Amino acid sequence: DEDETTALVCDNGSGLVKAGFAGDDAPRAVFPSIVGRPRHQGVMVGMGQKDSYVGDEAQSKRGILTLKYPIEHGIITNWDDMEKIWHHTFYNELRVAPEEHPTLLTEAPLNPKANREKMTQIMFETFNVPAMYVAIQAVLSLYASGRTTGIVLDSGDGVTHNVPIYEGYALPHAIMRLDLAGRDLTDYLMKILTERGYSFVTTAEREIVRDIKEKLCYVALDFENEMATAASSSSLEKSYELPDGQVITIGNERFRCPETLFQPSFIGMESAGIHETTYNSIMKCDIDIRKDLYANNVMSGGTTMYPGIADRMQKEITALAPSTMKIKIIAPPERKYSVWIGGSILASLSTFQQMWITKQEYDEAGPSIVHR
Amino acid sequence: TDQQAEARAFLSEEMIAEFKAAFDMFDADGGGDISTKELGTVMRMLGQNPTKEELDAIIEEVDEDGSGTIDFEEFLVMMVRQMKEDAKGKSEEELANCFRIFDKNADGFIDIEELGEILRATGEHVTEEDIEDLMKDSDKNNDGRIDFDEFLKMMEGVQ
Amino acid sequence: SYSSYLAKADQKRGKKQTARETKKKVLAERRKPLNIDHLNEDKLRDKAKELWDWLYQLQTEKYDFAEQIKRKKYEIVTLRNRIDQAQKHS
Amino acid sequence: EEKKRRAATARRQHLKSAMLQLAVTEIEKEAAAKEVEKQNYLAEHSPPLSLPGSMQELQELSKKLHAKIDSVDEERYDTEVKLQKTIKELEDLSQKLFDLRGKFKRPPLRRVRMSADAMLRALLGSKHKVNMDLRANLKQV
Ligand SMILES: [Ca+2]
Ligand SMILES: [Ca+2]
Ligand SMILES: [Ca+2]
Ligand SMILES: [Ca+2]
Repeated sequence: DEDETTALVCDNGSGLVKAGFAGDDAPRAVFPSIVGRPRHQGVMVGMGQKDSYVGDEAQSKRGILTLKYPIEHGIITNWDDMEKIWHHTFYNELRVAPEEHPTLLTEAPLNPKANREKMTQIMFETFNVPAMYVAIQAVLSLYASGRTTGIVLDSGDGVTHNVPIYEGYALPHAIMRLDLAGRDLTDYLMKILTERGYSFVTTAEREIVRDIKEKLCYVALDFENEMATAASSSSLEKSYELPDGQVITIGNERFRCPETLFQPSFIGMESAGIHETTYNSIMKCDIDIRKDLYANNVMSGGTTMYPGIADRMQKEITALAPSTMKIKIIAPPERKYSVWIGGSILASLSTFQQMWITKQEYDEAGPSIVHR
Repeated sequence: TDQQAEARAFLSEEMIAEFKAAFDMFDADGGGDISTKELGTVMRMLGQNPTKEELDAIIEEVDEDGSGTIDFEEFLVMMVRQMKEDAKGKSEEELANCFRIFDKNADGFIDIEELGEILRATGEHVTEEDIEDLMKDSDKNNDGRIDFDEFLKMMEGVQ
Repeated sequence: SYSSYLAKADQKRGKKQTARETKKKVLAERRKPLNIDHLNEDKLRDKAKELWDWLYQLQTEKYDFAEQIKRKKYEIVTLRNRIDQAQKHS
Repeated sequence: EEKKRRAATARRQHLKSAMLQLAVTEIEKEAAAKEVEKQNYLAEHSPPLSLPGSMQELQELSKKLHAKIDSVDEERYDTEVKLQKTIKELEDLSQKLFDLRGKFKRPPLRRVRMSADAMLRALLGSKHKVNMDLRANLKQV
C-alpha cells in the first residue's frame, strides 16, 4: 500500500495535463497546460496579489493575464513555467505532498535525452519525490490496449505521431511526427464556420467553436460522396444552440474539419496525412515485423475521437497495404486517456516496483540513471 | 533535525542508552556514522543480504544531511519510525484475529447476535440493552452488522 | 460475441499447457531415484526412515499450505465485505 | 443537559475491553487446539514408523514410501499453487480497495521488516531490557 495507493501518474500534454493515482480508471485531474501572468497590478475581491495563475484559473481570467504554453508540440520548452504546472498538480489539484509519493511521468516520442534528465533533476531535487519513472507516451497507450507490438497513431492538442513499438521498444528510426492536431483543427473549423456566414466575435463565441468540433464533428468515410450528399441536402445538417438562443447551423463543415487530418492541403500544409504517414512508418520498419504493425494500429489521443476515424483509416491503409496483409485499426472508447490509463496499470503493477528510479539511485548515479 | 527532535523526545534514556550501544556496533571504525559498508556487515550478521541499491535506499531514508551515512541521530529517527510501524502491525494483527474469533460464522461480519454472545461470554454482567447499545454505537453504516473497518474503529483505543 | 470463442481455446489451452510442464519440471527436480537397491541390508534401515522423514516433511508442509489457504480464504471474504461497504456511489 | 452521559461511554469502553480481553484468551485456545488437530492428522497419515524385518520388507516399504513421496509431493505442489492463486486473488482485492479508499488498515500481504526489538535482541543478546511498545517515560515521584 506504501506505494500501491501512493503512485502518481502525470501525463503532461500540449493542451491538457491528465493526473491522478495509479490504480484509478481515469485521471483525477484534467486541466489546461497554461500559466498566466497578470498584465496589470490589482486584486480579486478577498484575495491577495497573485503572481501567477495555472490551469483553469488562467483560462477563466485570460483577459488580464499573458497566457503561456510550457509544452510546445509535446516537448517542454519552458522549465520555469513547467515546474509551476507540476506544483499546481501536486499541491492543489491532487492535494498530495509529493515527498511521499512515487511519480510516473510521461514524455514524448523523440524527447531529447537532456530533457528526460532535466525533469528528473526537478522531480528529485526541487519536489523531493521518493522515486519516479518516465514512460514514452505511445508506449503506454499500446500497453493499455493489452499489447506490446503494434504502431500507435497518437494525436492530441499540438502533435501527431506514429510510434511503431516491438516487444515494448519504440522504434526510433520509424517514428513520424506531424505538427497538426486538435488545436490546428479548432482554428480551421472556426474559419469554415465564419465562412458559412458567421461571427465568433466575443470570447464566449471563440471558446465554444471547440465544443462544436468535439460534439458535432465527424470523419466520414467516402468524404467524396459526402460533399455530394451535402448538396442534395439531406437531413445531414446539425444546429447547435449557443451560450444564448442564437442557434447556429452546421451541416456540411461538420466533416470538412477532420478531412483536414487526411488532407493537410486544406490548411496550407504540404506534409503527408495521417494514413499515409501510418503507412510510411511501416515501410520504414523491418520487413518481418510489418505484418504485426498492420494488424495493430492502436489509436490514442483527443483528436482521434472524431467518430468514423477508424473506418476511414481502415480503408485508407487496406488500400495502400499489399492484399496479402491483415489490416486492424484498434480505437478504444477511453482513448482520450489511453496514455494515462497505460501508466496507471503499469505503475500499479506488481512487477514495476523494480524499475522505479529511487533517490538512492539518483543521489548516487546523477540524472543519467533514469535517462537509460 | 526537527525529526531527530520528536524522535529523541519519543524515546527514553533507557531507549537511547541501548540504541546507542546498538549504534556503536553498527559503526566499525567508531568514527560517528554507519557507512554503506558498515551497514552491510551488520545486515548480514542480522541475517540479510542486501544489494548496493537496497543498502543506500535504507541509508538515505534518514540521511537528512545528504551525507550518505547515518549518525546516532538519523539512527534514532530510523529506530523510531520502526518502533512505530512495529507496534502498528502488532495491533492490527491482534484486532484482525479478534474479529475472526468474534465472527465465527465467517460471514465477515459481527451481527448483534454474535456481539451479544461474545459479550455475554465475557465475565461481565450485561443486559440486552447494553449489547444493542454497543451495536448502535459501533455500526456506523447502520446496516446491522459490524464490518472489519468498523471493528477497527470501535476497538480504536481499547487497550 | 462468438468471435471471442477462438480466444477461449487459445487462451485456456495455452495457459493450462504452460502450467503443466512447469509443474512437471519443478516436481521432477525435487526427485532423486531410489537408486539404492541391493547395495547393503542394514542400509535399507538407515535409508527407509530418511525417506520416511522426507515424506513426513512434505506431509507437514502440505498441511500448512492447506490451513493457510483457509485462513486466506477468510481474509478474502472480509476483504470483499470491505469493498462493498466501501461502495456508496453517493 | 446530558451531564451523566459520560458514564455511558465509559461503559462501552469497559465492555469493549472486556471483549478484547476475552478475545486474546480465546485466541490462544483456538491456536493450541488447532495444533492438536495438526498432530492428529499427521498422527494417522504418517504414524510413528516401525522398520519391518530385513529382506523383502525393508526394500518393499522403501519402494512404498518413495512412491508416496512423489504422490504427496505433487499434492503439496498443487496446494502451493492454489495458495499462490489465492494470495493473488486477494492482492487484486487489496487493490480494488486502495484506489477506492486509499491506504486502509490491515493490508493482507503486509510487508514487514524485522522489528527494532528484534534487531536490539539480536545485537546485544543479554543486555536488552526494554519492553518497548509505546509507553513514554516521565519522572516518577
Ligand atoms: Ca563509521
Ligand atoms: Ca548523516
Ligand atoms: Ca458474523
Ligand atoms: Ca456496519
